[PDB]
Amino acid sequence: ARVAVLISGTGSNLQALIDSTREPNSSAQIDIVISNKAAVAGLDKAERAGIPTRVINHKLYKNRVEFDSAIDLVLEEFSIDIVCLAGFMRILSGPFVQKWNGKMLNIHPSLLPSFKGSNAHEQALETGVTVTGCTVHFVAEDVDAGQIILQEAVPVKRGDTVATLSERVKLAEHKIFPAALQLVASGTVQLGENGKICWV
Ligand SMILES: Nc1nc2ccc(CNc3ccc(C(=O)NCCCC(=O)O)cc3)cc2c(=O)[nH]1
Ligand SMILES: N[C@@H]1O[C@H](COP(=O)(O)O)[C@@H](O)[C@H]1O
Repeated sequence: ARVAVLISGTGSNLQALIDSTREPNSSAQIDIVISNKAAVAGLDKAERAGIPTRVINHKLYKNRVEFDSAIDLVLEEFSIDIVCLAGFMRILSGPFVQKWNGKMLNIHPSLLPSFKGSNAHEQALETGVTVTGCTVHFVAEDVDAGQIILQEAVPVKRGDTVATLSERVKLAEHKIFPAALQLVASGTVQLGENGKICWV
């Protein structure tokens, strides 16, 4: 399966996916890395891995529903089968989410029905949970609500801050995102027909 990874920053999850898809038994290959920003460290990791890089900005064209079209163009260009959102700070439009339905994955820093949004760790800490974690799910039109593929629990320590908690959770993200990509790329897991995850 041909894969496109979309980023916005450092790209620690991108690197994990790079290392994983480089293994001999990987059913996925990363063919293109797209960023909505330009001075992101994620691009260097991509280039350092010999992966074509391509950046798309907003101040460079029109509104949104068109921004996704520019992305989708490069997607068709590289004959992509699966899309991985790795820290992409940009909500995709209904048409795009519709086209890649069941073919786009996202990694979220919480045990998903809980703490949807871009500040999951602050929410977790504010709420006082002693257990949080991360989730890999299929991207649906409604933010952080698509079908769940894998999840991993991570403890919250007393005195934790966004900095220390995110560091602990990232270790789990680097494990399940690559594993989840392999499950989908190999055909072991698919969105199914009844909308729910299916394990062939
Ligand atoms: N339709 C669909 N598209 C998505 C696009 C990105 C992400 C990544 N998780 C994200 C979820 C939310 C944001 C967010 O609210 N950003 C700041 C405001 C900018 C904006 O309004 O976009 C960013 C990434 C998940 C989804 C998803 O579940 N469904
Ligand atoms: N995808 C979301 O974005 C954060 C930054 O990831 P990375 O781009 O450094 O890998 C991740 O920890 C995750 O919650």
